Amino acid sequence: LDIKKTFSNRSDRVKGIDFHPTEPWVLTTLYSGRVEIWNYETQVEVRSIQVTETPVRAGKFIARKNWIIVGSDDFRIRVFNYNTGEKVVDFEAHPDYIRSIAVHPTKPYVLSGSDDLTVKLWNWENNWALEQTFEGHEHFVMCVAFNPKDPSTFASGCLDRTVKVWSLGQSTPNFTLTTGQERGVNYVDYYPLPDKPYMITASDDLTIKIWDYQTKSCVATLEGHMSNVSFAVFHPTLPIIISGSEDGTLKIWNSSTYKVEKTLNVGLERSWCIATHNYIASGFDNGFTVLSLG
Amino acid sequence: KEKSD
Repeated sequence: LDIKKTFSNRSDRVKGIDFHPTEPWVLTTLYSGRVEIWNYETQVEVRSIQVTETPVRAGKFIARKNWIIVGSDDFRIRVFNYNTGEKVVDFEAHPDYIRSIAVHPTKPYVLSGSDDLTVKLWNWENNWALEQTFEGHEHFVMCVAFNPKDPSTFASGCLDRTVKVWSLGQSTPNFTLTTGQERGVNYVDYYPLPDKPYMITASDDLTIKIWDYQTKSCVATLEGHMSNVSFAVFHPTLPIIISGSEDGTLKIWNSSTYKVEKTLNVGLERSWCIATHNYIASGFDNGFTVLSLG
Repeated sequence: KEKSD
């Protein structure tokens, strides 16, 4: 763990962030309605768009289509071609805020999680048709993520203090995880490797929890953040967990011992979002930062 | 609302 500072820049509050898989680019989506795509090696903006006047809380690359997809508090999903800058689709996806967007790794599917208490599946090869609504949660759906080892299933994290895991094509959850994080679930992520059936959740109750999704048990609890924990993720290649919080810090936890290894206060106020490519990137109140670990 | 920031 030699943490090197690749590229930071100040901006309005960064609510979403994503790495491009083949280009050295980071996408940020801002509370001001702007999105930015930065080449973090050369430190030049590849493209910027004033998408709306409302916060844009969710954004992802869809690399195989040369798109970004974003979702904003104006209720709308929009898709832009990052090479030409042109908007390719623009539709009202939910009658409320869009918190989270996930892209299926091999099929033309996108999920959106909303304050309307639902997750919705859209198919871009079927004219962006609504293919299914997953109803069940009792509060805002804050995060949605496919299972990378089985993307026919996905998890939703919700302020109703639960995580629900669903199968595409089925109306009810495969199971519902009672987190015990009584201030709600802000984020949910899968561990990517096949040796552990692990998921991780972050909460305003200052805890981070690891879950065995076969037995539905809590494997460990990571404590130490001083304020709401906005996200927690497994690193794809390093045996570490990365979290960020409104206490202004990133924390890197040992993924074997579940103990904190490093606490980074990057000086940009509250942390809100995370991406991993050993690059990681995080979005904050006052900008973003791209960090190399090895 | 709840999580507006």
